[PDB]
Amino acid sequence: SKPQPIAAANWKCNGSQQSLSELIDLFNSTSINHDVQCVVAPSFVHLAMTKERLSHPKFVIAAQNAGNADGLASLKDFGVNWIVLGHSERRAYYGETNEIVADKVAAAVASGFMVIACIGETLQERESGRTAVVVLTQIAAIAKKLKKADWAKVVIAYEPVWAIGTGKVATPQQAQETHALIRSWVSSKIGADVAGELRILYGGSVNGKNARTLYQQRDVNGFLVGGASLKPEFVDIIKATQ
Amino acid sequence: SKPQPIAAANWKCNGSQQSLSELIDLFNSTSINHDVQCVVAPSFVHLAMTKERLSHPKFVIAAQNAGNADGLASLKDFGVNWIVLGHSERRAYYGETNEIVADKVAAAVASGFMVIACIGETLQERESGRTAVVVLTQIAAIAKKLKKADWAKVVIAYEPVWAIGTGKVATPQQAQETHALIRSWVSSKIGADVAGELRILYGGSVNGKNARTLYQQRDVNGFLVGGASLKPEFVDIIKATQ
Repeated sequence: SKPQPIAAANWKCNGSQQSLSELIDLFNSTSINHDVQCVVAPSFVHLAMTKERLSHPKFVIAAQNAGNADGLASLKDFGVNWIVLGHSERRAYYGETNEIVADKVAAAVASGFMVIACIGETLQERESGRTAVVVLTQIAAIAKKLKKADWAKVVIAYEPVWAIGTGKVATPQQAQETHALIRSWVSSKIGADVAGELRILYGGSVNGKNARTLYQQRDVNGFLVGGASLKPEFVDIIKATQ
Repeated sequence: SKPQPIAAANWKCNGSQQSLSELIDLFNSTSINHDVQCVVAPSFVHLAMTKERLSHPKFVIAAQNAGNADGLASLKDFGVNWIVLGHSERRAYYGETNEIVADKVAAAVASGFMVIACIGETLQERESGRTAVVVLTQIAAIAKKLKKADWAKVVIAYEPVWAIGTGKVATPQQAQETHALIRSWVSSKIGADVAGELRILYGGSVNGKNARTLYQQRDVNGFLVGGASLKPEFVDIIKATQ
């Protein structure tokens, strides 16, 4: 039995609102049957436009990387209930510590948010066989700052850095493994009820072609999609969560 | 008479040790005629590697988005003396306020760093005529937190968001128009001495072919290069700063 899957979109383009607007209408006209929570995280400056225009009942809006208490509070007052934290990338590029993202997860949860925490290893780490370590260490740090009930507001996205906008995607087995690994750790550290209920999304070069197969994996509960979420094929990715 | 130009390189590719290593060898062996300060901002994860292989006397290492008192101290002990603050992108994508980037610039400068502060408007702001008000508001906010002597540690990069990784470079006159506003503002509010010494760099889809004509503009002092800094043409960009 799987928990509700999630199909999350990461928006970034910097040359219109024309395309976003048309995608939003495409999403607003799409028919979705199965139980799935879709999420669209546009740029901060497109948040207002997106909120008003996006009307599909199975889509919600998420903010990204609100590095501040006042940032969290104003987003929540504005009607935003989701936030995505791009830790894998920020750890690799700027040296953001696991403790700092753990603190931000705890802060976001306490502020009323549903938090999608992006954890993952570098190419060099995956190279030397450290996916296991690196990934569980980030999850361990997060657990240290979360109460058991906090996990109902948390979603884990396994987004390995080497998969992010490179065209390289983890295989349905190579993702199931690190996912199964996360769930078992959570099970034995926090509880079986929390571990089973926990959505563990896969992110990194996902597209309409691979979505179907990755989702068939027992411990994959949806996707975090960047480049492919700016295209009509996202509709396919959603459909693939059944 | 233009102050010393800067050619700044921002690295972010993942599967890169060999590729980066090749570039460094390439840079190390390059002969650079004129007076130019070259800067390389690798991802945190390749800091030590770059610091061990780069040796050209006209090159320094920079950290990107160092956001922590504890993290500057680390950087400072590791021998890194330059930092680049990607504010234009964080403002657009995450809502980062002008006040927060001003606090960071002041923090970095108080700690002995040279700071490249990246300011710029969004596509929407550019299409609606708001570039001037938006850019000038960003520089004024940063100024408020600086003493006159601190400007020696400051470098401004005009980095319009709609030009970052989109291929849409600003025209020579577009960049000169905004650089001129910036410099006019500083000369009037701070001093003509400070304004004439200030390096105002342009960033956004800079490459080997468009660099030359950009640097010919009176108030352009150099470049911030993303995707073209990973390629051999970065050499061309450097040569164009004369």
